[PDB]
Amino acid sequence: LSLTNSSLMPTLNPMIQQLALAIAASWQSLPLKPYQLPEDLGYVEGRLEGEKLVIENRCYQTPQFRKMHLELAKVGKGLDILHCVMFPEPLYGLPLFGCDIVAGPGGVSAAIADLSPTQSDRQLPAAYQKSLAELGQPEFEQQRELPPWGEIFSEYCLFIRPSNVTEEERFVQRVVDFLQIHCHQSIVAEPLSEAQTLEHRQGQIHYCQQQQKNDKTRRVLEKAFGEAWAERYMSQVLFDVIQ
Ligand SMILES: C=CC1=C(C)C(=O)N/C1=C\C1=NC(=C\c2[nH]c(/C=C3\NC(=O)C(C)=C3C=C)c(C)c2CCC(=O)O)/C(CCC(=O)O)=C1C
Repeated sequence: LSLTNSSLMPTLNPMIQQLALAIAASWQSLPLKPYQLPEDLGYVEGRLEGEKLVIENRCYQTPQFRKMHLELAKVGKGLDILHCVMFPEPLYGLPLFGCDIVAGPGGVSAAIADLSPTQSDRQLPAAYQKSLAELGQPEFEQQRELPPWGEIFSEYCLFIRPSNVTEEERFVQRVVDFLQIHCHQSIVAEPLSEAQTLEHRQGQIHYCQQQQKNDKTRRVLEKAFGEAWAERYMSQVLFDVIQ
């Protein structure tokens, strides 16, 4: 998590760098253990007929978080991506933290962040609702509408094109705030029942199945590695469906 040894970090959009730093700082002092991705993946690069895709991966776990995945990527020289998901252990019923940032030479094109529900009523837990509301309604000039598969995201989901540095900073701070709420709730939550655990597991399964419908991610992977590789990557590395 010291991103000191990342080859991509120095080269990424500044908002991405600040978000990577913030995620790493959130995780750094937790009771981390490694999480081995398929084929013990770390760095990977590929090219077919166009630009090369370069990816760096970090992945951990804790008793409360099944899988804590930070991925940085770059397509060619211009397109930078940050992907992060904290997948909860269903036993504790925590929501899913996620963020996705896409940037090119013109700046950040997409900034998405959420604490996504796993309950069958599609609501966040009561404590999360309360803490999130207390942050106030952020102002962003260039909101983007989620695609249909994005029904999985909460009412607090951010999906914007930042308009200026002030908005970039506001977005990062809201992610810092989401992480602070999430980490705190993770120590105050225990534990639910076998029926509740099963409910939460289903919510996480559904989240991953829906995330796999993102053709924007899929096309980037396919253009560098092909259809079969992209399908394996999306279903096994990014959005693994638990059992
Ligand atoms: C918590 C949410 C969340 C998580 C965790 C997550 O992984 N994605 C999430 C959301 C989300 N992503 C989106 C977009 C894009 N994502 C990529 C690429 C990659 N994203 C990666 O994570 C990897 C690994 C990529 C490639 C290697 C590109 C290129 C775009 C288009 C950017 C643009 O339009 O300006 C959209 C909008 C979808 C739409 O408009 O139809 C949503 C909603």
